[PDB]
Amino acid sequence: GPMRCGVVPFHGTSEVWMVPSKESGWILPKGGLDVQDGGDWETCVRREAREEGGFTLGPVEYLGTFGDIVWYKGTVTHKSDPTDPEVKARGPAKHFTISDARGYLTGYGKKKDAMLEALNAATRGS
Repeated sequence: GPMRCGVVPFHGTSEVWMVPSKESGWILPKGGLDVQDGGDWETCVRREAREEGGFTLGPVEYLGTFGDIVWYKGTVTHKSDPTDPEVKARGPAKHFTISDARGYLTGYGKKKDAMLEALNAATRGS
């Protein structure tokens, strides 16, 4: 089964938080399961958001499994500076309009296609 999770972390109603990529761009938080998660997807999602962005989230919703990563969305209810020195060295998270965020996830192939699919699932109309 999938061994990684990720999150679409919203800033208010209309923007999405992103964290710096390794090519001077922007990505969504995602990562592998940790033993502390106990195999629980929601726990992994919340831990990833906390570790990569300093994000605390409200209720989360499952979006789907894209690129062998389990994706949720949630709205950020608290933001703090990340404590991991390696995360801090990448630099501050930022929030962007949904359109800008979609652009920042577009065209990167396997590096971000699942992130893009998660963003689109999170913002799909009904």
